[PDB]
Amino acid sequence: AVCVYRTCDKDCKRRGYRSGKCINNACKCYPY
Repeated sequence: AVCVYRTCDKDCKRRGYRSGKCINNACKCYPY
């Protein structure tokens, strides 16, 4: 499988963070 922006974004959003981004094969979260 590969890094899913929508899955990582939704998860991150519901993980107590503002949103997440997948770049360079690495999904970095972003809190409020």
